[PDB]
Amino acid sequence: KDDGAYKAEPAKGELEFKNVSFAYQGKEELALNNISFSVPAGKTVALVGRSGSGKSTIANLVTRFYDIEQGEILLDGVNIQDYRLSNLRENCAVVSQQVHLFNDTIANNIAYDKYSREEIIAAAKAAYALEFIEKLPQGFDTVIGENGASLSGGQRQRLAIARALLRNSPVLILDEATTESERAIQSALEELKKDRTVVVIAHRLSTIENADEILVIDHGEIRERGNHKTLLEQNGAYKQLHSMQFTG
Amino acid sequence: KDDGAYKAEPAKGELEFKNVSFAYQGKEELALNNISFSVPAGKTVALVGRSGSGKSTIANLVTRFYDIEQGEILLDGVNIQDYRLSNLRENCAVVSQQVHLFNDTIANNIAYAAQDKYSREEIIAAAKAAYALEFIEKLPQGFDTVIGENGASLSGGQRQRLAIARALLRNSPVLILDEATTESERAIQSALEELKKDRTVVVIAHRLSTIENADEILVIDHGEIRERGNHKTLLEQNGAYKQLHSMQFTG
Ligand SMILES: [Cl-]
Repeated sequence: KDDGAYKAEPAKGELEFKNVSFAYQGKEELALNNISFSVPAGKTVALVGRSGSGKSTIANLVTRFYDIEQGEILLDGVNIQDYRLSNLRENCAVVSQQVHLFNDTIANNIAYDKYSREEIIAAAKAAYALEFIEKLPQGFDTVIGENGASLSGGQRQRLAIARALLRNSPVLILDEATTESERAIQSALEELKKDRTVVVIAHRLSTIENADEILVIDHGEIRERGNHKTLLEQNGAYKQLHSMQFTG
Repeated sequence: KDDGAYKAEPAKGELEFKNVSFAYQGKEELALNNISFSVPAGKTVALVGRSGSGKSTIANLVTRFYDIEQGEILLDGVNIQDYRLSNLRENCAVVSQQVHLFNDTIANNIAYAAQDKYSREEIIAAAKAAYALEFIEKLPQGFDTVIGENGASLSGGQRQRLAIARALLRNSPVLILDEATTESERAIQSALEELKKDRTVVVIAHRLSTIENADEILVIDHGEIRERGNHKTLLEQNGAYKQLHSMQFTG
């Protein structure tokens, strides 16, 4: 599995899927069928589509959660399978509700290459988490409880963003859920998304409407491609999903 | 990190903490202070206590989420650090507040579990024992149903039972169960009673049914074990357990 010996320190962040097909183990039918798209370094691409579309499979493949046998996924023009897995994962950070927190200090949860307290604070500030952390009796040295359940969900999402900002990965995979601090998160995500390549499993209207490109995934294929304005003009699948607020 | 060359295939499941102390990196204060307890193979031990107690740190240490430098944690009398990490993790399964699910079939999500491959028949047996068979078989594609949104297509009760099925399939001799402080709550309680049979169980506990049926309860308070017993012996003491129990383990 971890056969690759090549590394990018850091990668510029250019992504490309070229003729990618994928089927789950034990299934003949394809989950993804001849997927091709390119994301220039520093751009944001929102994957939208109904549940079951395969949009999440596309995102999962970027970090080799599973490998393909047909087509290629390239990072800076090199097949992702050719990179040392640890380096691929260092270059491509994931943010999802599945962010693992654990009993330890807030600082250590953010730091989970060593970073200084200064660097950790800067990451929390950019993530709109500094204000709630510093008001706490012990600040960054506060020990979280119940492996993260002591914090609110909005607080947990911002720690996940801080953790991502600290690593400063050139590629970000953001999985949006279909919040009391929602405004703060949107600003935090706008900071996280700046100067890096972002692939979003998207549900927020603000994320989608501001993406450089939107790919509408439908039964394992790309049905429509454009941005919010060009896709609305088409009066097709994007426009309909948008009307229903990406709740499909 | 993964310096150990020893393996148990499988371990019997005897656990022991002997004089264990632990502090988070960069902290002077101890998170756990001179923790000592034994769990004979096949017994269930419930760790109870208020948020911040360190009960979850105890559970996290069993699978080497972090390592100690004072005292020892032993599996079948061998320090956990001496086992190949992959084998320690094969012997000690975790049912976490949040189990990692992903776009793929229900069967592949259940099988994600162990090192060796399992048959469809073995996967079905695991789902049955976990009270997940009925909801999976009523579905249009049954076990071949592809979950969506990396698990969000399923209900939370359904996701917990898949985590239990996943644990039953690997049949690990040690189970670490983290209870959250449900529409299919009854089904889960029976599923957990199946999962807890014939294996060593360490529970970060909140359910009254789990706690009242544990072989031993350890009340953790500010990084120390304050009380030890079972539901009946601890109630007799009219102390910390009784008070926590009176508030339904919501602390
Ligand atoms: Cl420092």
